[PDB]
Amino acid sequence: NPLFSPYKMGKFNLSHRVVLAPMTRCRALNNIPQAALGEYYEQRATAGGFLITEGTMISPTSAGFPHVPGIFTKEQVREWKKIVDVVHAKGAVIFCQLWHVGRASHEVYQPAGAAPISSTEKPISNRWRILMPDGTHGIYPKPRAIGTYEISQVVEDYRRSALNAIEAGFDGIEIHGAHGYLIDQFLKDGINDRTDEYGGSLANRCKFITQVVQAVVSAIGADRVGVRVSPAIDHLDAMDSNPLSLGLAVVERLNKIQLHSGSKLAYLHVTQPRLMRTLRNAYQGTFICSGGYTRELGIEAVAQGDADLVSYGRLFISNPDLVMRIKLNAPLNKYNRKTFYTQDPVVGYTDYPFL
Ligand SMILES: Cc1cc2nc3c(=O)[nH]c(=O)nc-3n(C[C@H](O)[C@H](O)[C@H](O)COP(=O)(O)O)c2cc1C
Repeated sequence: NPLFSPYKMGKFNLSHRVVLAPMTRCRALNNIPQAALGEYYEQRATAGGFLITEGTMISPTSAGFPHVPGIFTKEQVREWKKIVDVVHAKGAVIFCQLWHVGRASHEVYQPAGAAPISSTEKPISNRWRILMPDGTHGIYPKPRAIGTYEISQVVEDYRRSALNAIEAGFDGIEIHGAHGYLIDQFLKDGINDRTDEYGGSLANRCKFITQVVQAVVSAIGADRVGVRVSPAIDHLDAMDSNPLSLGLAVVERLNKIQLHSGSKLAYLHVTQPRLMRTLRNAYQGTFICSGGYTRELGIEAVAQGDADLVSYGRLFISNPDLVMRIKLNAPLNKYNRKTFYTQDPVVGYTDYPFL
């Protein structure tokens, strides 16, 4: 089974290619990692296995979901250290995903009830609705379009959060550049309506992700940095007129960052809703594919050279031992969407059984 051949993800020797995809679960009450997160990640950790955390706030203005963790305060660092230690005790490698939602927020999630930030002043349309802390769905508000000083300060929030992740003991970080969140609001020509140096051309639209990646690479080293993008996912009104050219432009910038720093990123992670293989073939380094994989599709992805690692989201929610079940070809257990984003520390979180 090619999912069980070892793979060297730069400094990390992985024993198998089954990755835990980043998944927001909303159990980090008041944005503080809780003991329940330790139990959840410990259950899914395996010796030589790679795990990516739920998206994690980089600043007080970065959230658009309830009870998501941050890594911008020292209290959050101290609590994440306890989770990282239990995962490392199982021999697993873990990266923290750094997540800023940009315009995909609401006054209830912002300090002082202020408008969320973005590349643009346009709101997500009412085709989409935001999950509220009480479980209802609300209306995305108009964001405020930030200037270039504020862009540079958001870049600094990613830099400081990456340093905090290393302080908590994470092996590295993943930049969340996918799914219509802040970085994608700069990348996608369906959103970015700027006329300054961060808008118009494809090159200008790629400036923000390039600067985020360069800052975290400078702070923690490229081998501790993964980057996640989704050029073909149009969630939250985040379409591009040419998804493949946008993906190849991002890949080119990643390749240039690596050549200039003299070091390779941990990986490029692309999640989908031929494009995938084209981006993989253009990127000088490790490729993680994601979206709709099953045991057989992940085996095929690695066997046919389409990816080096395969990340699983929903199946890992309900199969804590997904790695072993894939190894044994044991039947997988269903997941319950109703408890994806609830707050209970156990129900639908750590109470899915093992084999
Ligand atoms: C409940 C849930 C939460 C998610 N949260 C995140 C997240 O925090 N960051 C992210 O990049 N993707 C997130 N995703 C997308 C997943 O990482 C993954 O790409 C997606 O579920 C498609 O893969 P799958 O078919 O293996 O589930 C989330 C998906 C789900 C279902």
